[PDB]
Amino acid sequence: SFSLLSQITPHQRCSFYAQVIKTWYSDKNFTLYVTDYTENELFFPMSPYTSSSRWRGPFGRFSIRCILWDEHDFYCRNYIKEGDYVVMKNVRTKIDHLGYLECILHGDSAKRYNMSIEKVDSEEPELNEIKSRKRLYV
DNA sequence: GGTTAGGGT
Repeated sequence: SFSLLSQITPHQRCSFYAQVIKTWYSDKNFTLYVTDYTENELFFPMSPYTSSSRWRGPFGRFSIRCILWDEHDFYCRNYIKEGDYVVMKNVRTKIDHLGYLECILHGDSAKRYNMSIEKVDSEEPELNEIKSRKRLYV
């Protein structure tokens, strides 16, 4: 079953719809920052004051970083783009060294977990709440 | 696995 991002808690498998705000690829992994415009007390508070940054929002604790390893990296890195919507299913969350929630997709997860990330066509009606909530923060 | 909310690869 799906959860709003405000409803996810560390160390539990979860599923959610989100919009991709930022991507970053590296030699090690592929990184997404995603939001559904709901607030979570463990997300990192993104600052509007950063001297140099291409982040335009949302600010505060409204987005979660996802680290994609191995097949998840190879699959998404030249596919998922900023502005896309995604559906992430049965993904795990952890707490990093500084105490912030993060979502991780580890390589070769058991088929039984049915863990996945897929792009959602932007015209899909399940994305309506995201688009509506976005209006509160622009 | 990686380090810390940038960079813009």
